[PDB]
Amino acid sequence: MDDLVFAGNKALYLVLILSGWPTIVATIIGLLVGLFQTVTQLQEQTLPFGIKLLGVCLCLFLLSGWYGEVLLSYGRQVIFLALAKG
Amino acid sequence: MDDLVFAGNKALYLVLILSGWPTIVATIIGLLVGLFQTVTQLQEQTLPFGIKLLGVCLCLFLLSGWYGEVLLSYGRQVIFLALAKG
Amino acid sequence: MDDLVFAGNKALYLVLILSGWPTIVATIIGLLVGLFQTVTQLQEQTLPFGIKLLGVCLCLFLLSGWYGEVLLSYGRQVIFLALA
Amino acid sequence: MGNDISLIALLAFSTLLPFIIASGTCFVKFSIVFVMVRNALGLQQIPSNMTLNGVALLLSMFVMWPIMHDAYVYFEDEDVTFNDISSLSKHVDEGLDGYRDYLIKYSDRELVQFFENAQLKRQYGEETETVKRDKDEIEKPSIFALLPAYALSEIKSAFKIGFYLYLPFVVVDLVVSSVLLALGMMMMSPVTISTPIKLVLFVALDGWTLLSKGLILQYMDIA
Amino acid sequence: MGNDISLIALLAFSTLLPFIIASGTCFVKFSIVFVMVRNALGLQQIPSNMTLNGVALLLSMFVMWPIMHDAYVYFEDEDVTFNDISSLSKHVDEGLDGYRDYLIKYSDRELVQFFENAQLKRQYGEETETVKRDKDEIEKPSIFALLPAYALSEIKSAFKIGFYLYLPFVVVDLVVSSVLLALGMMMMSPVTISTPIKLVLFVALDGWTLLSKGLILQYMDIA
Amino acid sequence: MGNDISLIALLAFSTLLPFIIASGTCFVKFSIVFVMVRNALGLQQIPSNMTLNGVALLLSMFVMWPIMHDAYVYFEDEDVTFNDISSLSKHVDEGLDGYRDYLIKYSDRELVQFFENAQLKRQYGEETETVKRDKDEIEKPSIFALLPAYALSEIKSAFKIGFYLYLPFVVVDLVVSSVLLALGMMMMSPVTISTPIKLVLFVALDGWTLLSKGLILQYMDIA
Amino acid sequence: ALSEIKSAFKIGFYLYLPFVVVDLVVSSVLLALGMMMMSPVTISTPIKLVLFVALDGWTLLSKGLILQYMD
Amino acid sequence: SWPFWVMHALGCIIDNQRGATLSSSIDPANGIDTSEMANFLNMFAAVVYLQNGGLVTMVDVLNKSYQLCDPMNECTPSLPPLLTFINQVAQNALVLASPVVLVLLLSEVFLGLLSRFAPQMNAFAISLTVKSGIAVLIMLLYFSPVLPDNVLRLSFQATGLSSWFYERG
Ligand SMILES: CCCCCCCCCCCC[N+](C)(C)[O-]
Ligand SMILES: CCCCCCCCCCCC[N+](C)(C)[O-]
Ligand SMILES: CCCCCCCCCCCC[N+](C)(C)[O-]
Ligand SMILES: CCCCCCCCCCCC[N+](C)(C)[O-]
Ligand SMILES: CCCCCCCCCCCC[N+](C)(C)[O-]
Ligand SMILES: CCCCCCCCCCCC[N+](C)(C)[O-]
Ligand SMILES: CCCCCCCCCCCC[N+](C)(C)[O-]
Repeated sequence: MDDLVFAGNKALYLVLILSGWPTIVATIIGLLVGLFQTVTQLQEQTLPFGIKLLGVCLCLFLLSGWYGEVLLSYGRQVIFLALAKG
Repeated sequence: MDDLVFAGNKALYLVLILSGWPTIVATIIGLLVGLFQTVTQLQEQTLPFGIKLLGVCLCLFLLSGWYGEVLLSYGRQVIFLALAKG
Repeated sequence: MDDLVFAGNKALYLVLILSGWPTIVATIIGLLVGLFQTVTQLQEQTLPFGIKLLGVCLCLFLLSGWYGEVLLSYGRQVIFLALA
Repeated sequence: MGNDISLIALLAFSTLLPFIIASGTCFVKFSIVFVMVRNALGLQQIPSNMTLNGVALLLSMFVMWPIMHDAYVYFEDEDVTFNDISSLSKHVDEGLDGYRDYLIKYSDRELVQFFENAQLKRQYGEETETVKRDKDEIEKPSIFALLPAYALSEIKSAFKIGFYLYLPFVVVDLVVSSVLLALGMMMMSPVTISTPIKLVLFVALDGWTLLSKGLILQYMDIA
Repeated sequence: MGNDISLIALLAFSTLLPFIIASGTCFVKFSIVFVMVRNALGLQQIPSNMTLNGVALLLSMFVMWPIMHDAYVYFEDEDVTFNDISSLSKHVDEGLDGYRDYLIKYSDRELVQFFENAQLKRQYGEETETVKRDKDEIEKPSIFALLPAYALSEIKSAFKIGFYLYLPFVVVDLVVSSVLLALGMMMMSPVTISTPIKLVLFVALDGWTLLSKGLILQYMDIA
Repeated sequence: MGNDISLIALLAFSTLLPFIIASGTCFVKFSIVFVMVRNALGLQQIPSNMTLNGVALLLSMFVMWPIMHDAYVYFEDEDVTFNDISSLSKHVDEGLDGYRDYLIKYSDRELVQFFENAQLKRQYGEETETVKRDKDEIEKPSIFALLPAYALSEIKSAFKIGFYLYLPFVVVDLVVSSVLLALGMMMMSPVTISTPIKLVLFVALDGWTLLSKGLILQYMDIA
Repeated sequence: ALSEIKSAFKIGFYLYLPFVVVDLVVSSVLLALGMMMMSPVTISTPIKLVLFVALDGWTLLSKGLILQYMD
Repeated sequence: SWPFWVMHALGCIIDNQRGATLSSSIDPANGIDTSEMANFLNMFAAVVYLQNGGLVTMVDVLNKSYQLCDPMNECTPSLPPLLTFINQVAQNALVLASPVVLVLLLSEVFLGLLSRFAPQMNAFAISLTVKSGIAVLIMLLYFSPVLPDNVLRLSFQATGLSSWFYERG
């Protein structure tokens, strides 16, 4: 059922790319702040969380318009397929 | 009777088979990343999540087909066992 | 839908600000006590937890008047945008 | 009564009233908004649904009463008696226009026309139009076409209002959870603390007053 | 027995009775308060709603009885028979003053007045202005205005109480976490220890007696 | 045939029966204690709410069924005679004393007296209370005064009991956590270990049996 | 009456087993990702619907239920 | 009911040990919380009970209840055994579930001891990936006795009516 196959595969691909960007940013920031604590040999729990929050908020301010474009496109498309037979 | 026991056993057997591969790869990725973080001392904790999300989604793409063939064959079998008595 | 877009952007801005200060105070206290452990060195895990609690509590005790005014202003603004 | 059929029609309408109220009146909106408020505050049981619905019905009464009264005063006049079918039919038709106006003010015409063309079997139910030509369609449209459009048009509006009402509380939730992470108290569920903050925030805004007033003002205007 | 229409009125009233109790009586406040206390202690199933509402209904009965008795005695009185519509209607109206005067102490003036402004017949220009003397305006606003203003103000005042009830438990919940962190047992969930403390505090405070007394004292006067 | 009013009283009573049981009977206590202990063991839905409510219901009947049966045996008594509404009222009231005594035993005198005042004193122009010497009123508090005063005391007793049952489980949680730390086997959540231990320990000591006996022995002798 | 209740329950049992599988699988993959806070029912409901539609359940079932009463 | 409540408890214990705290199953008729495993085993026990003909024993014990104790003699349930009942129901479930709990405990402490050599390893997050597979694997071996271990050893039988009830008139 090429229609069910398409809609089902695209749902998962969209989950993977919508979620990837915030987690990539968070991971890279995490690594750099973890390193800096080693070369400084200076340690605390809170600095990485503090920076990660800002990094993710900026990520959302920037990309969020595109999240809307992608979701609207998919939303229309699935309805048209569901009611396509008539 | 034995049909009941057989069908109930098979249900657990199928759960085991289908769920087994994702949980294996999520284990192996967890061990490798945990070791790597001791081999080079880095105290990140989202990196496992970031990698294992991609790992699990990839094998869901790969096995998407066999999943549907197994469940169809099972459903037909149990509908026969339920209704075809004479 | 300029109004809807604005309301949305402002929400995140508010979260980023209102959470910002307490994390900064906790950061600075944790860092300063950390460095102070490197001299005259004795190494203890809990001192950051003990002292940062006082930091954050005192920060909230001072600023909590501000928070309510910002929140109120936002709530009125959105209620009006919606019912207009 | 002076006519047995007039009597029958009156009783039938009286029997259908609750479905008309539930499907062609601002009650549709007010009913939904209060339940969304309760959800956004995060309360399961309280206030009771019949408390909220009671208030919603009282408020809707003010908005709708002027039309009911106008129609009653119009129909109770025995000042003319009717020569023929068409004379009666037109006399009745012209009485509903006070209601027909109110539905046409708030529905969205593209649906109304779509349904009109659909209950007629015309041109196999849907066909293209080369030319776009508007024919005082406001007076043509049947009530049986207007009613669904109004319903959908107003449900959507309710969802919009509920969206706006959620945002302030979402802010509170994320803020509490972040300051708890700053303290490192990672095990503790925010819902134990965030709820009272929401309560006092709503009490200080006096959300019930603002909300109720604004709802009415969308339909009426008052000094 | 009596006037056939008076009989109809009595039966209609008795049919609507539970919605009135649920929307224009102190039952609204007590129902909310008890459930909020259960949530503050953090219990999901204890006591049952069927127990809490039973208590709330009994407590409300004391507060409301004297008004029902006074109105009953006022109508079970053979004193007069009536000449005219205006005499009868003003005799009826003078019987409800006890209830009207109960609602007036607790609804809020500005919201009441806004609703009274809402009922007046529409005008094409904005309505002709007026100011009216106290014997109508202070003493005698209409009940179809008072009733929803009452419901809304009651809900608000209930949330306010719930807010204060939460504060001491929030204090407990924080302190206990900070002490567990001071002992280093960072991984243990503090709910397992905070809950019994909360219960101990509430029984030593004897919160049920205080709540049940003070809530009644807000309406009764006892010496 | 019988009497048509006693028929109404029978049918009415049988509709209210479950709310009386739910609000003025030891069921109130039994159903609470079990659910509290279940939460303290930290594993909801074992035993089922069906099991718990079923047992609590059965036990309540041993306490209450003799009192109802005694009342019906009092009324089915062919030797009485009456002369007036007063003489009948007295005899019907006398029939309920068997229940009245139970409520008086298990409830607070001063809260009862408070509600006994509150039913009246909105009527009263005076402060003196001595005006009836106690011996009548101390025996005859009204049942509507007794009911909520009983329920509010039962709940408090339930919490008192459950408090003392929480303590040992808390201790067990502290012990487990301290052992994991002393072993340095840090990164394991203790709940996974301690919930099996709590369960096995309580079942191996038959906590539910001792609990059931300890509850019934407030109300009966089993022998 | 009790015989028909017995056999109807028996038939109804068999039909659960595929959906039971679906539910336990979904729950396991979510725990494998650590998303402990996700309610599975949201994800598992559409998978059940599409499974039943692919089987064409109502055809098979209404056929067999009638063939049990006539040769 | 007694044979079914034990299998329901068993399923709840398993689904709690493997995590799964936010289970999906639905049941409004009885008003009891339910999980996927609990619902499954509760159904399975019912079909094997019916297939062994237990439906005859249900009406048998109904008829015997009237012959052995009569409405007019004020028949009454015995108190002493009722005071034991809840604890017997709990005990049978724990005795039956015990084999899966121990193996799930040992599997977790084994990862804890392993973590000593690699302290950045999140042994908890690893155990969440493993335990649902281990739980099904082990339950699949000891599955077949679940037929007889309920059909007889837990089913109530009419001879028991002598002790749980007496006539008080
Ligand atoms: C995003 C997670 C949930 C996605 C569920 C998609 C269901 C697809 C069902 C069909 C799968 C079998 N297939 C591809 C052969 O059709
Ligand atoms: C504080 C978190 C709030 C998250 C939800 C915010 C509202 C949804 C975003 C609305 C705007 C969408 N956009 C950017 C496409 O216009
Ligand atoms: C967080 C994801 C949970 C997914 C659980 C269901 C797995 C099966 C998904 C349908 C089959 C694979 N595919 C690619 C078509 O989606
Ligand atoms: C959660 C179990 C795994 C996902 C697959 C569930 C079955 C979906 C329906 C399969 C349909 C197969 N197909 C397209 C050949 O018909
Ligand atoms: C910590 C907040 C998590 C929010 C998750 C959803 C993010 C995408 C949608 C909201 C976008 C808001 N924005 C950037 C338009 O303002
Ligand atoms: C994050 C912890 C502190 C949150 C404080 C937020 C207070 C919101 C309620 C403001 C009420 C202002 N008011 C009425 C007291 O003046
Ligand atoms: C179980 C409720 C229905 C039957 C009524 C039972 C009434 C209580 C009888 C208790 C007798 C106890 N005993 C023998 C020690 O007196």
